[PDB]
Amino acid sequence: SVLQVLHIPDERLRKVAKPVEEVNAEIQRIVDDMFETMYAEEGIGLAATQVDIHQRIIVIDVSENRDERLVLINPELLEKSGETGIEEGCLSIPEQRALVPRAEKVKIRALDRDGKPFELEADGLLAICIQHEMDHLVGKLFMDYLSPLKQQRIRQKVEKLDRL
Ligand SMILES: [Zn+2]
Repeated sequence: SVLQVLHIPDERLRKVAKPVEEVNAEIQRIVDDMFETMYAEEGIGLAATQVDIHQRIIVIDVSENRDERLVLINPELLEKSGETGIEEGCLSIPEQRALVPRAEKVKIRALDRDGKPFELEADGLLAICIQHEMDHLVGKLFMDYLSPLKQQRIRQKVEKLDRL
């Protein structure tokens, strides 16, 4: 069911997620509830923190359709390398796009929604995306890598839309 995605001025967005002790049916309900909200909100990746569930659960799908669903439960960063930047956005940060320093390649390990351990070697957009989401699980926002002046402007610009 489409859940409410928290927007910028919200401390809940700055909460560090607590691990999934056991991926059970309830967890799998969540995973699915997320993918719906991501598709509804028309996003490419979403972290549990943005919908208030404070656990290390991340859903992604960088494919054109709804084909390649990617589930990251308890992700662990194994490697990084290189640097790149995309003018990226966030569903919790309405309409504000910005370039941010990111790794070029990244190697992770996590559990799928079945609870099985897997390993990924994302590069390119998928890398940029996994990195962006994982930050969420530690309450870290992309706008955090900006100058205080820009954070102010962003935050400020976003608020007006929220009252509208
Ligand atoms: Zn985001």
